[PDB]
Amino acid sequence: MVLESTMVCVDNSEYMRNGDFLPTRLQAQQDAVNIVCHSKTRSNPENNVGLITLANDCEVLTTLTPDTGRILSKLHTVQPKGKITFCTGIRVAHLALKHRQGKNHKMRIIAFVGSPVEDNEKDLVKLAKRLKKEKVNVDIINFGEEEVNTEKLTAFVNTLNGKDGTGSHLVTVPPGPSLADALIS
Amino acid sequence: EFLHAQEEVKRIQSIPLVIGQFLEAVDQNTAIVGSTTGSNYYVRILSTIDRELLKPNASVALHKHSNALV
Amino acid sequence: TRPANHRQLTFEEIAKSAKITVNEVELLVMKALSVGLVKGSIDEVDKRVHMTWVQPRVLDLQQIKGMKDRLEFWCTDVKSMEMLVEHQAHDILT
Amino acid sequence: LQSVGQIVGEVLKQLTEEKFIVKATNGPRYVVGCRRQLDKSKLKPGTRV
Amino acid sequence: MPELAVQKVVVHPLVLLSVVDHFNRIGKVGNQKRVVGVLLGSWQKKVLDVSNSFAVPFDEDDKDDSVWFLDHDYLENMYGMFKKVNARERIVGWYHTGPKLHKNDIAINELMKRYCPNSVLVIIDVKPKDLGLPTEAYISVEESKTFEHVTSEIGAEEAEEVGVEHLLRITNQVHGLKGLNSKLLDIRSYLEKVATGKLPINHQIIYQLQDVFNLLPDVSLQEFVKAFYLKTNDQMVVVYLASLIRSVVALHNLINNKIANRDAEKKEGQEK
Amino acid sequence: AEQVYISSLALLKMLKHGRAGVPMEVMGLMLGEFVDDYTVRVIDVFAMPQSGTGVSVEAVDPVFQAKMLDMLKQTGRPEMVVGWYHSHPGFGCWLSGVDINTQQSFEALSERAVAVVVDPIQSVKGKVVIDAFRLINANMMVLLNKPSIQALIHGLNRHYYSITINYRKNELEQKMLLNLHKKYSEHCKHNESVVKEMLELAKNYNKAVEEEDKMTPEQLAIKNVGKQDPKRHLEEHVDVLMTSNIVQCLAA
Amino acid sequence: LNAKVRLLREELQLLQEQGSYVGEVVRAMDKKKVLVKVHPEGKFVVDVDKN
Repeated sequence: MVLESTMVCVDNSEYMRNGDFLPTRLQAQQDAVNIVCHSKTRSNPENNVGLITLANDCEVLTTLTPDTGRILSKLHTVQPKGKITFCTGIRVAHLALKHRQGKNHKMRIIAFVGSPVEDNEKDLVKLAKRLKKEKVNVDIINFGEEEVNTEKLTAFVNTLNGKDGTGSHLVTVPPGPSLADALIS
Repeated sequence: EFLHAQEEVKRIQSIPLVIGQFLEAVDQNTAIVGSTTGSNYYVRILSTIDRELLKPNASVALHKHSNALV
Repeated sequence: TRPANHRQLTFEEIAKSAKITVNEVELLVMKALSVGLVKGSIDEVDKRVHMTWVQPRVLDLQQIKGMKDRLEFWCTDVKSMEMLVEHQAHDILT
Repeated sequence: LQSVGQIVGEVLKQLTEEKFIVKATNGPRYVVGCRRQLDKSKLKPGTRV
Repeated sequence: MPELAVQKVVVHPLVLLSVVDHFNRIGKVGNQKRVVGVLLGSWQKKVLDVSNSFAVPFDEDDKDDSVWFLDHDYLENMYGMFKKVNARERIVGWYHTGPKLHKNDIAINELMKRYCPNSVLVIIDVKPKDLGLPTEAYISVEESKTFEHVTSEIGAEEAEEVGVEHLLRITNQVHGLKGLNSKLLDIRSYLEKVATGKLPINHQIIYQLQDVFNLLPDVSLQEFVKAFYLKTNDQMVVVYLASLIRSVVALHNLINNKIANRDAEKKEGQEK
Repeated sequence: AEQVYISSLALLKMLKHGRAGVPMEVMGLMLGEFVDDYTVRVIDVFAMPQSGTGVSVEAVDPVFQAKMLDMLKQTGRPEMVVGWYHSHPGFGCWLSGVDINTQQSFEALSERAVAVVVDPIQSVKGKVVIDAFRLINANMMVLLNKPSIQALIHGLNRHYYSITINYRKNELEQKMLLNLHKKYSEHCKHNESVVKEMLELAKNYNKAVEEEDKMTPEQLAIKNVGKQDPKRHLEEHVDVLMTSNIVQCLAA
Repeated sequence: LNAKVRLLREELQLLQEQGSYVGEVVRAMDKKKVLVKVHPEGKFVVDVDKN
């Protein structure tokens, strides 16, 4: 919609190859990224996306570019492995947003969390307030941690909230089969 | 300062260079050379090189425009 | 406990310690030397073995303490040589 | 038509890696240079240039 | 003779200056970041000749050594333009400022490795660590992180050397003492560390010292030397004898000059 | 007039690239800054695509320059183009009718741009051969008879006017240079050097004695007659030999 | 010592020159002209110098 550079966090981990999603969690993610990139790009050609991984070991797959093809290629080669690396993922994306390869835009992170994240809440809230100063927004689309694990993440959105521009959004869907029609909200 | 001046002179002429063959030394810093173009000149030569260890059969590099034995 | 001042030592002291005879040590050093546990030469003019060190000696701690003072003496000696050079002219090879 | 003309020469000998003997036909014998884009493998003793 | 090695690095003077310029111009300095770049050049049989370089941006975290940001794509595209300009420009390695190493040094390395197994890492500090050559080169592959005391010398192209000039025993001895002092500092340091239960427990470090002492120096001291010395004076005695003769020979040629000058002057009327 | 200031680093950058270019024309863009029209600073330069046909007015590539500027901007060193360089290697420092045309295109874009020319083949003298050019553009080209001159400068434009070439030094780059020689490795290199000579001395001695024996009968024979260029050479030769022996002596 | 240095800087300046042809004088004439046959070239009448 708006003029914004989004760093896309893909969650590649061992819950993401499991068939509690039809057919494969990576495939369900894959459709969702695709819908979001085309909607945003269609609004303006100025928009940019970078990709980073929230799991295994944090890596920036791509910096700012406005092209769907890279985005798609990465997901096809993967057999997802890893464990959750959430705190650092926020931190490497955050640093990347500061300086660009694209255009002077607003900072958004769109993230899929298909795995059971457990954080040290106290440090996390400190990092939440540091983001708020730079006025950085994060959107988590979460499944695979409602009915198998806690919703610490509600607190994460809440803490950052103090205004709408940091009030962010938690989009919660059950761990059972869901196909992105509601995962694109 | 003396040294500095000595650096400049070796530079002044550099490649490409034309060939001539030494006819004779007329006197101090003057020579008759015959160029291999086949035009003979009476020429200047710079003091930095021996003037009687030069053979009368020695081919020599002279500048083209100034015609002095480099 | 200082630098080496020699490494010639005769059979007699070793043979006593080892509790094998004078004849045996000659054959033995020769066995040792094949392996290169011993680095050394055998002098048959006073029946002494000149050794050459190569021993590890793992964990020194006390020797290290001494080592710090000896090195220190060394820094000063070169320094004196330097002063004299400074005083007179400029080393130009040309 | 802008492009430069090509003079024919033979190498007498190689003096330095920068100096060559050529006996050209714009003028007489000359000592000449050579491009630093050109191979060493092409330096071969007595060739047409 | 000059020191040579199996692999060797030659780094051009142009390259070095470029880093000096990069540090002041990027203007990011005053945050005390690593100034890092990629080095380019010419390599052959076993010689790295660092023909070129280009700076790379980087932003690292100033409270995390795990969080740092670098872009691959920047390297491909720029490399591509360089190939287009000059094709004699291969990827040799990279540079970091130093003067200390990081854990993260390992992290920049993994990437350069891929492009060529040999990636030189040059530690370059303008700010003078050393009063000889202030640039030192290491070549590193992980086991852990290795180093190599590979020579660094300044070779040049014809143009580069003239430009340098446009801009413009005793040396041995100052350096020699310097080296002694650096080791000296390390022993004091070691003693302190051992006293206060700090990681050093390296076997190698004690091992090197012991052998070294056995030998002794011979530009000072006599203790181990004295037996060798007996031969030594006799050889020196002969060199000197030769020297004597030649001084007379020189003196003689000077006489010939004087007599000629005298004659010439005397007959003229005398004028110098 | 005008003064263009070329960076310390800059000259070396220019020379390398042109030398590779030999003997074909190379051009690039110059970056730096303008203050008034009195001073021109050249911080940096970049090359554009190569040509064996020669530079042309349409030989500019828009993508290349645009793209590079972004990448330089990212590194934290943006600037505008102050003008352009073109090479003449021994084709005379004086600009061709073709280059003026080229030069006019840029100046249509600018309000004033500098042409820097290097002759790289005449740069192997061992000191600089660089020229800086502009067009005849009055203002202070007007600064035999007195009404004749002002009108002549006015009437006719686009004649060759070389201008002053300069630089400004920078202390950090100056110091770096001094280090690159030394009468890390150097520490070892010095010590080594002292050692190596002593071993060889046995051989050196023999050669050193040989020269002296040949030289002596000659000076006697020459004594009789006038002088010639070998007598002197022979005398000079011996002087140097001796100096070399001292250094061998010095090492212990 | 200074005189010699001045001799050196001078020398660089002069050196850009253009040479002289060798000829042989066939015979002198009283017009204060000489007929010369130049060796690869032709013969000319030329006007003597001052000295």
